[PDB]
Amino acid sequence: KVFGRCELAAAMKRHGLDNYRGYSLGNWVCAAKFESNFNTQATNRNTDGSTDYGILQINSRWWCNDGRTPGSRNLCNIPCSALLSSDITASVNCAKKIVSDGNGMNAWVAWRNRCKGTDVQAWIRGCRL
Ligand SMILES: [Cl-]
Ligand SMILES: [Cl-]
Ligand SMILES: [Cl-]
Ligand SMILES: [Cl-]
Ligand SMILES: [Cl-]
Ligand code: NA
Repeated sequence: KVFGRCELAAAMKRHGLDNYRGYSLGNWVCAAKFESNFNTQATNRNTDGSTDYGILQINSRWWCNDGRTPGSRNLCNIPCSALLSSDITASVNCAKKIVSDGNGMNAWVAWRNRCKGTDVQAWIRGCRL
């Protein structure tokens, strides 16, 4: 599923991400835009052999099991394929664990390089929330 901007903002709000660990909703929409272009089915392989999955590009090196990342962890206790669903619940619940692990949203490279320090409120402007 390719979400629209305001559609995704509303879904992320319903699932508790607005101001989660102090990160306003626009931060999460901006991260999703540049990680996946709002596409739940996005995958990207990494140099070390791990793979990033879903709307927030969660990494199999630590957070999910894909059966092909030897020596990795599965800290969200899910198959990585669950992160590609049109229902974003699994991605949101895993992202909550990631953002709580000490480094905040800096875990998302695209957030650090393209959202951090910008006017992220623009990403939810005009949306009925
Ligand atoms: Cl857009
Ligand atoms: Cl915001
Ligand atoms: Cl594995
Ligand atoms: Cl949902
Ligand atoms: Cl933080
Ligand atoms: Na893994």
